[PDB]
Amino acid sequence: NDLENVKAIAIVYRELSDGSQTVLLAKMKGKGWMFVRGHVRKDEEADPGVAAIRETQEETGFTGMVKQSGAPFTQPGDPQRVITIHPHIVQVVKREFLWVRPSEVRSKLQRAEMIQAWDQLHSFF
Amino acid sequence: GNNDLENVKAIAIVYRELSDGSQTVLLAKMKGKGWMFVRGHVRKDEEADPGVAAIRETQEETGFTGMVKQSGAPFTQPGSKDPQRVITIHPHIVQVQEASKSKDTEDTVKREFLWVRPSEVRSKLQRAEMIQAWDQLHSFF
Repeated sequence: NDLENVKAIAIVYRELSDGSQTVLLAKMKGKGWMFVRGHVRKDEEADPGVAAIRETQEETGFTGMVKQSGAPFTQPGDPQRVITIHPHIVQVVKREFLWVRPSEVRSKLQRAEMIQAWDQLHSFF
Repeated sequence: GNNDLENVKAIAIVYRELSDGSQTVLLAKMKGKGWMFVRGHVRKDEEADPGVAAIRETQEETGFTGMVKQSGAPFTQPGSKDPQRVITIHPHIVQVQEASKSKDTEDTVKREFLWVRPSEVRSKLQRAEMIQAWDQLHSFF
C-alpha cells in the first residue's frame, strides 16, 4: 500500500499562549534528532500532505493541519535508490516524551512513587 | 480555592487507544532515574475529586485533552528531601481524546520526543535529509 520511494516529512509545531512557537523533534529511542517521516501511501500520491498529517498523528498522538508545503527533494537510499521527499509544516516544552506499549512500562519506571501508581492501575491495560 | 495543596498530588497515567484496540502509554522525563507519568499538585477546590487535577495537569504538561477512566486508592510517599513529610498521591488513568484513532504500527512507540524553539532546531539536526527539509521551510518561523 505504501509507495516505496516516496516519503513525507512533517515539521510539527504548535503556537503557545504567549504567541511564540515550538517545534517537535524526535529520535528512535536507543545521528541527532529528526522530524516526523513516513511513506506516502498509494491513495495519498495526489496529496502527500495527507500522509504528513497521518504520520504526525500516528507518531505523536496530535492531530495536525498542513500550513505550508515545500518543493519535493530527492535523497539517495543503495545509492542507486532515489527517494523523493515531500516536506510540510504541520500545526498541531520542559520534558522529553515517549510512547510505550503497556507491557514495557514497568521496565521504564525507577521511582517508587511511579511504580506504586502502576502497580495499582496496570490491570486496566 | 485555586491554591495548591502542599502535600496532596495527582498522578495521571496518560494513554491513547489505537484503531485496532491496542493502547500506548505516555512517559516523560526532565530533559537530561527512569521515566515518569504526569504529576502535579491538587488544588484546594479539586480535593473532593482529584480526577479534575489529573485532567488539568495532563493538559498543562502534554497539551492533550483527557478523560478519567479509572482512579486508584490514594497512597502515601515520603517527601523527597524530608522524611518527616507525608505526601498523599491520587493516581488516575487518563485517555487522550482524539477525533479519529491512528493505525497500530510500530511507528506508534519507541520514539523519544522533545519540543524546542525554532532557533534550537538546526543544532539538533545531523542528517542531510532533515537539514534539507529545514533549509526549505525554516522561513515559516
